Amino acid sequence: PLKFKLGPLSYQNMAFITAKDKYKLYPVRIPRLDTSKEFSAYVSGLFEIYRDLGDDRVFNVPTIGVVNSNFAKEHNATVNLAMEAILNELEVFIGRVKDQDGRVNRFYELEESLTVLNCLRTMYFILDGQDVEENRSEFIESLLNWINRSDGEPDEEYIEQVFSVKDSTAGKKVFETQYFWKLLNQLVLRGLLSQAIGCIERSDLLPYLSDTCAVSFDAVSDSIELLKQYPKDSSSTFREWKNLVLKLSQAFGSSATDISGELRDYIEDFLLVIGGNQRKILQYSRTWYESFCGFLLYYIPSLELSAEYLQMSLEANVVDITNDWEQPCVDIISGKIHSILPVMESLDSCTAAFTAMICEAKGMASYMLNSFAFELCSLGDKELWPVAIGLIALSATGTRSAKKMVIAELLPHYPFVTNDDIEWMLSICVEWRLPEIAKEIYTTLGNQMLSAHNIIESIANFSRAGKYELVKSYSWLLFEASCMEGQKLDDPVLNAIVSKNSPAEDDVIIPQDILDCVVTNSMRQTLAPYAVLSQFYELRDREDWGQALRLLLLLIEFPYLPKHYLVLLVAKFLYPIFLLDDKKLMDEDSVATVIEVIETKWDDADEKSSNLYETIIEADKSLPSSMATLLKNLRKKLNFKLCQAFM
Amino acid sequence: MQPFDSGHDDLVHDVVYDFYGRHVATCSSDQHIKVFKLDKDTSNWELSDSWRAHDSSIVAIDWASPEYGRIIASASYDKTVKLWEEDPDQEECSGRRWNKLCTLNDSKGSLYSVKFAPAHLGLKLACLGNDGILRLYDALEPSDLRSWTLTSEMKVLSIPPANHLQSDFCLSWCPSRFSPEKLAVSALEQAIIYQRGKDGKLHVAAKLPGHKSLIRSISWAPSIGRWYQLIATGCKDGRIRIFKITEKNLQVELLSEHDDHNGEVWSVSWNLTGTILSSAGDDGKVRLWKATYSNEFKCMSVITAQQ
Repeated sequence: PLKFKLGPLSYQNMAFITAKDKYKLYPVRIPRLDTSKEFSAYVSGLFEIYRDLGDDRVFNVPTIGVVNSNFAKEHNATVNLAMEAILNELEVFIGRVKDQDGRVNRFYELEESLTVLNCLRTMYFILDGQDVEENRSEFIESLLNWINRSDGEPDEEYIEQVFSVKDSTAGKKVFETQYFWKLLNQLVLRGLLSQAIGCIERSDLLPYLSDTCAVSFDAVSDSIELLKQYPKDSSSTFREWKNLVLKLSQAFGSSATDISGELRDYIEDFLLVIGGNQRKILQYSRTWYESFCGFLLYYIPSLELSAEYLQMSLEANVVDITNDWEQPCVDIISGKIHSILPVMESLDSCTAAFTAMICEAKGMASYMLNSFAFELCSLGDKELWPVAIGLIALSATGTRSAKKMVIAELLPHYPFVTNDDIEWMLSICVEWRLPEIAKEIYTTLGNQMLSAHNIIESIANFSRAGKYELVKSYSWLLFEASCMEGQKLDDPVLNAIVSKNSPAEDDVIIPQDILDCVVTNSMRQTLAPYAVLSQFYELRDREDWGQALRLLLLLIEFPYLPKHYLVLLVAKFLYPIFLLDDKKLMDEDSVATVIEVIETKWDDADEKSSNLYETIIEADKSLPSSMATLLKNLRKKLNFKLCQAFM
Repeated sequence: MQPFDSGHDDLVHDVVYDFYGRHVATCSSDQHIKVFKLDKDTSNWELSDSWRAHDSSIVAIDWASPEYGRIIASASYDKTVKLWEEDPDQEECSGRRWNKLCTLNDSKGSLYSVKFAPAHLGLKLACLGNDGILRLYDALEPSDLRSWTLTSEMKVLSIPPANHLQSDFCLSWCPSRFSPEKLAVSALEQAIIYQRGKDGKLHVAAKLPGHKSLIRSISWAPSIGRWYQLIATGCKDGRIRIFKITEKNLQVELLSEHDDHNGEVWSVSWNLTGTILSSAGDDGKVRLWKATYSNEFKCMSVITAQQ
C-alpha cells in the first residue's frame, strides 16, 4: 500500500500511506550520505589534492627516453605525496567522528577503510613501486604506525592480556611457557619489531638467565662486518645471508645455559620447527600480513626466489582474511545485508567496464569527486559547488564537443538559492562557451523577483541582459503609480535620481544609512524620462513654476511615453494649478504643439485611461463624468493665456 | 526526522516536491492542498498554508519550477484546473496568498491528473480525464499564467475510464529538449509515447512493449550521465521495468527488468540527478536501486516501515 516519492533531495525523501487513519508521513533518508560540515570540509581537503594530481596516480608508463626522463620522477613523486596528504585529511574526518556519540558505529567502519589503505601503501607508496625490498626503514615504521590507528591493539592492552595468561601448563611465569614465544614470533612476522624488543624487556627475561654461552652472536657480528665491508666487492652477500638466517638454532641447542627444563626445551624446539619449515610459518600466521612478510624476510631470506616460495606457501594453506581487495568483501557477505549489496561488484573481475578503464588509463577518484559533489548540489549544499567547477577547470572532465548537452541540463535542474550556486552557473557558461544560457539565467531571476515582491531586483536583473524594451516597461509601471501625489513615490528612488553622479543631497539611499551610492546614480538614457518626472517634483519644492511646467510638457510631448498617461498628468498637475499657469504668458507655438498632442493621444475611453480616470475622481475630481469634459475647460484657460502674452 | 501528521483529514493522494524541492504539497479528499516549507532544523515539513483550491477532491497536484515564480496546478473532479500564484506579502495561514491565476474550463470531463512540463521543455501542462482525452495546453507566454490554450487532443484509452476501469493514470514529460518534444502517458496496460510533430498535432511515435500488467506509475528519467533516456514503470506484478530509449525514429531496447517487491510496484520515482531509482510496492518496503559497473540497476538497500 505504501508509496514512496523520490524528489531531488538526497537526504529527505518521503514515504507515505494511501489509506485512512494512516495520515502519518515518515521522513526517509538514503544511508551513507551526510550533509555535515565535517563531510564538506573533508571533501574540501581532498579537492585541492585531487586536482593537483593531474594524470598521475592512474599508473602511466614512466618514460626515461629523450621524451622525457623528467616525467618518470614527476609521476612517482606526485602520487606518493598525495597518498600522505589524503591519509592526514582522512584522520581529521575520522577524529571528528570518534569524538561524537551515535558515531561509535561509524568510528568502526572508518578503521576498516584505513586497513585497505595500509596494505596498498606498503607495496607502492613506501617502496615507491620499486623493488619488493627497497626501503626497510619506512616499511616497518609506517606499518607499525598504522596497525596502531587502523586497528585497536594497544602496545599496552594487547600485551597485558597475553602476560595475564601464564597458567594452564605450569604455574611458572609467562616467559617460561608457550604464551610469550607464540606472541614474540608473531610480532616479528607482522613487522612490529619495535614492540617485540620491548616485549622481552617487560617480561623480565633479562635477570632470569645471565649465563648463556652463545657463539652465534660473535659469528653474526664478524660475518655482517666482512659482508657490508666489501674488500673490493664480493658476491658473498646473498650466499652468506642464506647460510646465516638458517643456522642459529643448532648453535643455541649446544650452548650452556643454567635454566630449567621448561624454558630451554620450549625455546629450542619452537624456534627450530617454526623458521625451518614452510608450513609452520603459515600455521602460526593468524593474519595475511604475517604470512606475506614472513617468507620474504625470515625464511630464505633476501630478495632472490622469495617470489615463487611466498606464492606456493599461500597456495598451499590459506591464511586469515585481513582487509585487502576481495578480503573485506569475503568478511562482509556473511554479515549484514545493506553492506554486501553495493559492496560486491566493484572489483575488476568478470566485467568489461573496469577492464576498459585501466587499459585506456595506463581517474576513478576524479569521477567520484565529480559524482558525490553533484549529488550534494542537487540537495542544496552550496559548499560543493566551488569544488565541482574547480576540478573541471584543471584536471578537466567532460568534453566540450559532446557532453555539452548533458551539462546544459544540470545548470537549471539544481536548486540555486545562495551566491556560490549562482556564480557556479555563470562560471561554467563562460568555460564551455555558452554565454546565451547566462542571459537566460538573468531573465529567469527577474521572473522570480516579480512574484517575490522585489520591483527593484527585478529591474536590475533585466537590465544586465541589455534589452531596452523590458527596462522601459518597469519604469512606466512605477512612473504611473507616483502620479497621484505631487512627490516621487517613496524616497530611495527619489533620492537616487536627484543626487545624480555628484555627491549632492545628504539623503541616504535605500533603507541603509549608506551615503555610498548618493555620489553615484545618475538616472539617464532609459531612466531619463523617469528621472525627469522626479525632478519636476523637486522644482515645485524649490518654487519654480516656469521650469516645472516645462518639464511636465516635455514628457507629455514625448511619443514613446504611453498615450494613456495623458488624462493622468494633466488631471492631477495642470488642472488644479490652473492659476499658476494662467499668470504665465503662452505664445502661438507652445499652444499649437500641445494641442496636436491632445488631438492624437488623448483618450475618452481605452483600458488604462478608464481605470486611471476612476481613481482620479476618488482622489479629488477634476471632471465629473467624461475625460474630454476637460478639453472644453482647458481651451478657456488657454484663450486667456494666449490673450495675456499678446497684450 | 520522525513521524509527523500532515493534518489532512482524508487520504493523501500525492506528495510532490518543488523543482528546487524547498516545498512539499499534499492533496486529499478534504478539499485542501497543504503546502509545507522545509524546516532543516527539525527536518520536518512545517505548515505554511492551507486552502480549498477547489470545491471537490483534489487528486493530482503538481509544482511548476520556482523560475517563473511558484505556480500550483491542481486537478479536481469539479472539472477544472485551477492555477495559483504564491505571494509572500499576501497573508499566510489563511489561504490569502494563493491568488487564482485562472480557472480552466477547457476540461470537459472530470480530471484525474494535471502535470507540469519541466523548465527545459517550456511551461506546458497535460491533462487526462475520465472522458479519456489527453489534453496538451501551451501557455501563450511563460509570464502569462492566466491563459492556456488547448493546442492538441488525442483520444488515448480505447474505452473511457469508468467505475471499474478506475486506476492510477499518470502523465510524465521528457526533460530533454535535446530530444524531440514528447510526453509518455500510461493508461491501463498500454504506455504510448506521444510526440509533437512539425504540424502542431501530436502523433503516436512509439509504443512501450513488455507491459504484462497495469502500469501504476510511469516516470521519465532526466538524461544525465548520458544523453539517452530511460523510462521506468512500476507495474502490478512487482515489476520494475527500466527500458532504455536511444535517440538515433525512437529505438526501443530493454535496460533491465527485475521484480523484487513481488506484489505490485505502486510508484516509481527517479531522482533529479537521474541515477538513483527508488520504487515502492506492496509488501510495505521501499527499495533503493543504484547502477552497477555491469551497467544495470540492482537493489542496494531495503527499508521496511508500516503497511
